[PDB]
Order: sequence, then structure tokens, then C-alpha cells
Amino acid sequence: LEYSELYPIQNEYRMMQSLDGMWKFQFDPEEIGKKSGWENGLPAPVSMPVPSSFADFFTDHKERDYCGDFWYETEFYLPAEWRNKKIWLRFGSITHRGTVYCNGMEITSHEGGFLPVLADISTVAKPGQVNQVVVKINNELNETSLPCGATKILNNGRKLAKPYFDFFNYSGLQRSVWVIALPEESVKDYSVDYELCGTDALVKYEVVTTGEHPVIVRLLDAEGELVAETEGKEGILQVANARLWEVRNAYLYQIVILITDGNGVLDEYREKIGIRTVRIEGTKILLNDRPVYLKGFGKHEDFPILGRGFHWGIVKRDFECLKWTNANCFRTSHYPYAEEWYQFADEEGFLIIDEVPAVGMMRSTYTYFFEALTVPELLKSHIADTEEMITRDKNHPSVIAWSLFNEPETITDYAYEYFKEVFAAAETYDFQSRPMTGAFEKNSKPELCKCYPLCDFICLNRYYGWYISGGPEIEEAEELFRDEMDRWKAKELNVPFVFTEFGTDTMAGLHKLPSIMWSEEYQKEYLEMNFRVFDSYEFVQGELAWNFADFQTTEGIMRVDGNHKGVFTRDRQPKAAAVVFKDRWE
Amino acid sequence: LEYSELYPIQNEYRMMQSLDGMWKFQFDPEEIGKKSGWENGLPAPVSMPVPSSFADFFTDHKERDYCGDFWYETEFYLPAEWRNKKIWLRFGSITHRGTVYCNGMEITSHEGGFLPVLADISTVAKPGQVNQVVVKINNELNETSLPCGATKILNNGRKLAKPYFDFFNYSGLQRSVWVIALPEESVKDYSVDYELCGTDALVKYEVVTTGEHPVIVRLLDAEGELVAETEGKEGILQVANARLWEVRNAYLYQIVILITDGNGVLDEYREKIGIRTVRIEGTKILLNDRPVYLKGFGKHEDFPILGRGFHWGIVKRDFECLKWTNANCFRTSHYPYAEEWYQFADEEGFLIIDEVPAVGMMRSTYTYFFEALTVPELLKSHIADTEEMITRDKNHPSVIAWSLFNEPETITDYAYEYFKEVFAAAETYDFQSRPMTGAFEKNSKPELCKCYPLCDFICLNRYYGWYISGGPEIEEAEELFRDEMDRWKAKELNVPFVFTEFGTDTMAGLHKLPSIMWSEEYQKEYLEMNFRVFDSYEFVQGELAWNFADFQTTEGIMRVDGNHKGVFTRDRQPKAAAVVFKDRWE
Repeated sequence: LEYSELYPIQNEYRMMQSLDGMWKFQFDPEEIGKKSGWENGLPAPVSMPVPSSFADFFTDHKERDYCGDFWYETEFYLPAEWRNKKIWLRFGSITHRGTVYCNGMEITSHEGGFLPVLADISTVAKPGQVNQVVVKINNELNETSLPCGATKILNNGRKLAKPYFDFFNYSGLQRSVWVIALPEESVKDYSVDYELCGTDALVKYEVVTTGEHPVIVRLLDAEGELVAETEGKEGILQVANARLWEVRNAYLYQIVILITDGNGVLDEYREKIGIRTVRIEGTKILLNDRPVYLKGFGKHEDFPILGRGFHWGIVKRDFECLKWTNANCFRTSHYPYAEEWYQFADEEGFLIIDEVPAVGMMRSTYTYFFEALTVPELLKSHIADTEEMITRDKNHPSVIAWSLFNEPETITDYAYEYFKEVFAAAETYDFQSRPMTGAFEKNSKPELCKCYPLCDFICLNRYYGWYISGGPEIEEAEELFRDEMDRWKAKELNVPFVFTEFGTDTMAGLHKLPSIMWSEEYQKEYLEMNFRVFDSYEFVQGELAWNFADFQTTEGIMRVDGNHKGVFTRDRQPKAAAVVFKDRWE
Repeated sequence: LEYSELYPIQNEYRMMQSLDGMWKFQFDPEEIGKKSGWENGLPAPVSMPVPSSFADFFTDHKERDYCGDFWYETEFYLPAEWRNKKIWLRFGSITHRGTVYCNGMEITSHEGGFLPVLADISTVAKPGQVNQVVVKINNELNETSLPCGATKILNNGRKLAKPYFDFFNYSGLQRSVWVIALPEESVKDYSVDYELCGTDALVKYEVVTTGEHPVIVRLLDAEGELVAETEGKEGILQVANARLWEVRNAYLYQIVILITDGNGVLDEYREKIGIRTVRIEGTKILLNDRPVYLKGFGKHEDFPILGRGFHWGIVKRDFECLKWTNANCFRTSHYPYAEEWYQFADEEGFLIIDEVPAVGMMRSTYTYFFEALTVPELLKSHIADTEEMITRDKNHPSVIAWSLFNEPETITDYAYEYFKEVFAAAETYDFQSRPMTGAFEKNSKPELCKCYPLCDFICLNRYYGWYISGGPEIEEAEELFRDEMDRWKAKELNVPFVFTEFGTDTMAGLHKLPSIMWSEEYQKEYLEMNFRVFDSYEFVQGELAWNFADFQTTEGIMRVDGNHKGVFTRDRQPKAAAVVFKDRWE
């Protein structure tokens, strides 16, 4: 809340300059960088591309598996014309923790590796000269920040990451970095909310600025024609014959927020928004007052060599595959994605369940998690990341729901009190108050779980046919699945249910007749068993398969070069089961 | 010479803004774009990442295999302070042909898909406003431009590319795009040449500017301290105790070219260079007066999904793998790479044979290729691409040789007369007059070839053990190889020979005992036979294996998802034979 989450733009009042490219990089295993003056320059750097994860570049284990402090450095020329402007460094993310230095001066620190980091360098910046940014980063895992895990010290002293989650601990500067210039009085934040009125629609808004001058808000349609205008930091814009934002059929209006002093304009921010409503009614999920069935996948930001590094080419291919399967939805498991994904989703008309990195809240590399004395601190960084996510993503039409956890322990009252504070925080930060949920693991039995009442709809991760029974026992897997669903049904909660995870590990090329658990044929049979079960219950309103694509995990005896529950290979090619989704979702 | 090939920089006199990102894209199969006014905006565009090849995003055959006219469009905001400047669009490349439009106005056209395109938009640019760029590109193949091929028209009117070369016909906007602002009088070009005088070195230079004002040239060492300064557009920089740029041990000086006004500076250009000399003496290749044996690979700009699209992460991983194999060299087969590859090579100390796209000069879907009525046209675009390549790359310390062709017909006097003009052109444009060469295919028998005398050293592509006597006949393959090498030896040319291609298609995972063609074990045996032959001849001074990595090709009955002669897989993981290179090159 002390900086703007707004995506940077370029106009007459705002400037931006990319810092993507080869940075300087150095591991700091002895943790002596600060005492040694590295914040003024790295002594023995290697080259490192930004944006990217560092891990997959190296050819030796110790660098790939590095856990601890490590440093980035680059230089950049500041145009003279940026002089008395507010000058900020904007990192798409810093994974997981970091301190930003600029021209030798400490600027800011941040916790949480999947959301923007802003550093005000106005006082130390040097316009018309070359400037320096240095970043100290740490990638360790603990139980006081998200995502949760442990750090092991080997008997040579080198650190090892021990995730409580099932994905590789990629880290570094994984998203784009900008240096930007803002007017001294600027638009800092805004929120929009929608109401449908017959052929018309109301856009309710509120604006936060860093000053006191009047704010003027305009709405332009997709052709740049003015359709509404009002003055003030709060208001309602009326849109005649409103073109609603629809599933797989986007329409985007453009909101224009101006700061003025009666003489001239002081600032202007523009963004594309979509007029749409989301709500839950009974067991229905309503988009623009109509029932919608969620069809899609959980994904990962994951790609060969780049790691979690952002690239538009990955966005384009993934969306072409999504469209090919006739999906309409994905969950950003298990963390907020780079902002460009939501922009693209907005344009393509895809629905998004936006997920906070609240994963690994079951201490296993019943565990009595949420009773440690570290939990109050865990809770505050959880609420912090939720605040940052919601503030940054709330105005994306594609975002229809917040997912506030994935597979935590929920069967005690400690868990209820923890998650109650998170849901309360989330609802206060969302101007639209859209649906909130989390993904439940099987241990959260309907008789035992205490947290599902907090949810607007219920998300289940279930693996009947894989981790439970399955293989020769798949007939028993279906009976067990129907039994649990009967118990949920008997509770008569009158809420929608969405399956957010279900799948089988599948090796591309493994064929067997009859099928065996890792073969491509088993994946299809498993999917079709699950489909029969889904379709047996009226309150089931969505299916998000796990996973869109094979992705990297911590290595171990149960992961053959990562997770193979993908419907696509890691290089984005379809396994036989992809067509099953394609035909059903059509 | 018509425009500056200089890499864009940002300082007090020069500005740049990246245009990379999601552009708009539209196929034009009916070729109606210019008549329909598409130069003012695309009527039904889809989204397209830049930089990348367009082909591998789509999920249907027709878009992937598209051959013909297609269009790109984007918008960008021009800062007001660029008002009285020379404003240029800089495309890293436009593949293969293109016309650049800006704000509805036709600006420039270019032929050749692997070298920079500069479009002067000064007269139509609008500082302080949003501007538009539209590009019409054509990817068809013919015999009057490089690389050579044909275009087939199917009976639905659909075009299909028919290459005379062995790699997929990727196209589009594959490299970065900038808009830049230069001062009205600017540095347009410069050249450096080196002489070693004991502990000192002389840097010979020439500078070309677009005006008449005095030029001052400075040299800074790696810590930014001045070590040399000279006045005039031609001159000598003297470097005391010069730190030479070495084979896997780079050192880079920084050259600073200033245009001056007596009282002030008008322009400043900076670039990193390396003090190194290259020359051939007898059958030895001398770098800094010491023999070097070239060891490495032919590469491609090729990567899953992106195609030939440039990304720094690919650069970093490929160089990390190169260093792991103990290589010191690669050839940019079969076209100039993005400029960033050379920059990184300079930094890591790698040697580069820079190759012009003269591939496919054998009409293959003896071909009498150099007796067509179109050969004079081909020669002009061959020469044009050579000039542009050399002008752009001549100042990279890493670039030690020009490769002016790959596997053409060389056994007639037409071919001799063709290449004599290319070689004259190359020497005329290279300020350093460094070694010039080309890769010969086996049809260029030593008793028949008429072009090898043109070469400073001779590059051979040989597949003894693959295309010639493979498998069970590999002993006979060795005899044939020694017989050919004995014939070259008898000629007593006293020039160095380098093997620029040799390898076997190898399926990752295919094991056989005893080995078979396509197995990992066979690749190892084939390589070791070739090494025995190589080491039997004194004049052999280099081995560049084919290929560094599996890459995409045209589909057909002889290509199982591209070319698998890579020692690394397409996702950059080593096959069994990779360690064989690693052990030998150590």
C-alpha cells in the first residue's frame, strides 16, 4: 500500500525503460557480500539473463541447487529529461526475498517472490548519467513466509532447499525489470466494480492519488470513442448498450484517469478493463448472471532452461493449446503469475482463479502445522501477499476468484482461526468482493474439515485412481470417490464444487495393452472414470485438470525428471489424453 | 553502406526504446493488403510475440506451413524530446523480405532475412504522440536470393516453401526491434585492425560520420581508465602493455568515438573490442602469433516454440554447454546470428567463423546451378549480404573468419568466376582482411574443384560413416576418407584444413549392442573413427562437429522431427557422445 502496483505505461507524463538483458551475478555462500561492499559492485561476477531463473543454466550440481544469498547487478543510463520526476525501479518479482540497492544506497526490502517490488530511487538517481542497481537475493524456505518449507545444512555447510511443495525452487529475477518516471502527483491505485442494468451497465470506481488535485475519469470503447465521463475520485460511469466482457469472447473498454489543476493535465493513466460480473448463487457460478461451467487446467510458470522466467512466446503457445482443448479457465497454481498472463487472458476471454502462494502448509518434505509459534508471522506475510495480489490483479476482468490456499491442514480449530483472518483481509482488499476459495486436499474430510464454511465455493484436489487405489483397483477408486461425494451431498451446503486437481503421471510414449498406471492409455481411462463421477452431482460446476503441462520438481524417487501429470509435454505437445479434454469440452 | 549497422546504445546523444512484445499479425494469402490499405492497420489481426518465428505457435498445419505475404503491426509512444533528431526503426532482422511502413507511409524495403534493417522515419515520426509501424514480410524461396530454394503452388492456390537447404523455413520478426534517435551528425561506422609490437599494441581505426566535424577517438580499459586517445577519422591508438584478447580468456577494451564542436560534443558511440590478431601461416592458424586448434560445433539459431527467435537464456545455456565440452569455437551456420551472440562470444573468448547464408547452391529438392540466367542476380544479393554481414560484424574480436558459402557446386569455371567476385567483395569490406573460406561438400573432389585456391584455409563437410558407407561398412568408410585425405595431401597446398561438418543422426535413448546407425553408441564410434583420420594429417587444424544441438528441419521421410545429428538434444541436454568431445578437447 506504500507504492503503486499499477503496470507501467508510456505517455506524456509517464516514462519507462527496460532493464532486461544480461545482468551481473554472483553467489554469496559465505554471506559476506554486505560487509565486503558488494552493494557498490560485484567483485567476481558471471553473466545472468533477466528475466529468467538462474538454476538451469549451470552444468554443475552445486550452482543449480544453490540455496542462500546471491547478488545481481546492472547499470543503466537515465535520460536527462527524467529529472524532477519520481523515479522508481520496478521488478516484476524478486524470488524469494531481497534488498534493493541503487548507487550504493539501500532503498527497500521485500518479502514474497511472486509479486512486484518497487524501489523509490528519486533521491539517489542520477539523470543524464549511468546509474547502478544492485540486488541481494535469498532463496531459502521457512515456515514464516510463503511458500513454506525448510532449509537443510549439509555437513560441508552448503545449504539445501527442502520444499513442503511439489515444484522446483526456481528463483532469481524471473520477471521483467523496468526503471520508470512518474509525475510528482500521480495516480497510485484505482478499483472498478460492475453492475448490469438491462441493456446498460454501471462502472463504479474509486481512485487513489499522491496529491489533492481533481481527478477526471473517462471511459472509451474498443474504438477509442468516449462513452462516459465524470469528475472526482469516487463515482459511477453509466454505459449505454454496454458491450459485456464474455467467456472466450472479450470486449475491453479503456479507462482513462486524469489528474488536472484546471490549467493542464498533471498525470494520465490508462488500462483496459472489461465490464463483467461474477457471483455465486446456490450451486451456480454466475458470469454476467448466467451459469458457467469451468473447463481447464491448473498451470505453472515453467519452461525448459528459462525456469519460471517470463516470455511472451510461452504465453502465446500455451493459449493456442488452451483454445485447442476448448478450455475457458485456468488457476494460477501455486502463485501469482507475471502480469502479462492476465493481460492476455483479458484479451482472449479466459477465466482465472488467482492463487496466493499459500502452499506447503503441511509439514512434510497430521503434522500439527498451525500450532507452531511461527504461525502469527506466517499469517501476516500471508495476509501481506494476499493484499499485494488482490491490489495488483483486481481490475482484470479475467480474474473471477481468489484462491487463498492449496492443501493446508484444516481439521482443527487453529486452522479455522488462521484462515478466517485471511478471508477477512482478502474481502476488505477486493473492491468487487468476488468469490473466495482454496483448494482442499483429501485429509480435509467432510466430517473433519472446519474451513470449507469460509468458502464461496469449494475446490477439491482428488486423486482417486492415482494416489488412492488406482491401477488394478480403479473400480474401488470410483466407489471411494462416489462415497465421499455422497457425504458432501448429504451435507447439503448448497454451494458449487470445483475440482481443481485430478490427474495421473504419464510418460509420453509409454503404451500398454492393457493399460498400466504410467501409460498414456491409463491417463485416458482415469480421466473418463473421473468424468462419470463429476457428472453424477449437480453442484459440480468446474473441472480444472492437473496439470496443463509437465513441469520441474525437486528430484526424488517419485519424480521422473519432474511432474508428468501434464496433458501436454514440457515443450507443449499433446499426449493422447489431450484429445479427451478437447472432445468433452467442445 | 546505405545505413548504420551499429548496435543501438543509450547515452546523452542517442536514445532507444524497445518494441519487443506482443504485436499484431495477419496472414495475406490473397495478397490484397496494400490495395486494401493494411499499411494503415491490419483489419483482423491476431497477437504475435516479437521476437520469435511465427510458425510453431499455431495448432493447425496451414498457419505453421504458411508461405507468402504476411503482416505485422504495433504502436509505440514517441517521447516529445526526440523532436529534432534523426529517428530510425531498427529491426534486428526481417525474414526473408520486407517493406516497412510508418504512420501509413512506405519507408524502406529489404531483402535477406538475417541482417539488420534500418528505416528512417524522421519525416513521418510524431514526437509526443502514439505512432504506428506496419511491416509486410514475405518468406518465399527462390534462386535469386539467399538462402536458395523454390516455392510450390498447390491446386488450392496455397504456397509451400521448398528449401534447397536442410533447416526449417522459419520466418517473421525473429530478432529485437527498436526505435532510436540519433543526433543530426552522427557516427555511422567504424573499423579496427591490430598490430602487436612486443608488450604494446597498435589499434588502427577508421571512422565514418554523416558530417564534417572533427572526430576524437578514445580507448578505455576494462575499468574505464583512458589508455589512448587520437584525433581524426583515420588513426592509430597506441596501447602500452596491452592486455590481449585470448582464446578462452577475453579482455575487452572500450572504444569511444566522439564527434566534437570545439566547445562541445555532438555524438558519442561506445563499443567493446578486443586486441587480437588473426592470420594464416603455412598450415597453421595463428591467433596472437600462436597456433590455435579450432574445436567446437556448427550451430543453429533454433529452440522449441521460439524457432529462430532470439533469447538471452538460450545464449547463456549454450555457452555454458560449450565451455563444459571444452570447445573454443563455433561457426554461425548457415546465416548471420543475432548480434548478441557475437557480443557474448567476445566476452567468453570464443572464436567465430561468421557465415553468409550462401546455402542451397545446388538445386536439390551436378545441377548446372551456376549457368542459369539468374546467376548474375544471385551474385548481387550474395554480395549484398556479405557486405552487410561484414560491416556489422567486423569489429567483434571473436570473429576470426568469414565463411562465404556452404556446399555449393565448385567444379566448373562458372563457379570460380562467381566466387572470385564474392571473395574480392569480402576483402574489400573487411578492414582487417582476415581469413576467408567456405565449406566444401564431397562432390568438390580435389582433382575437380576450382574454388579451393580462393580460400585462406579449406573447410570440409564430410560424412564418412553416415551418408557414405555407414553401419557395417564403416571400415570401408575409413579407407575412403583416408584416400580422399591422401589426395589433398599430395597436392601440397600448405594451407590449413578444418572439418566443418561431420556427425551422425542419433536418437536420444536408442541403445544397441552392437551399435546401429541412429544409436548413441554408433555416434561415439563414428566420432572416434573420424578422430583417428583427422590426427593422421598435419594440415588439419580444426574440427567443428555437426551439430551442437538437434534442430528443426523440413519434414520428410529422412527427418524424424528435424535433424538429430546434435550432440545435445533440442532442450540442450547431452547425449552419450558429448563426453567424448569433452574428454578429447580437454
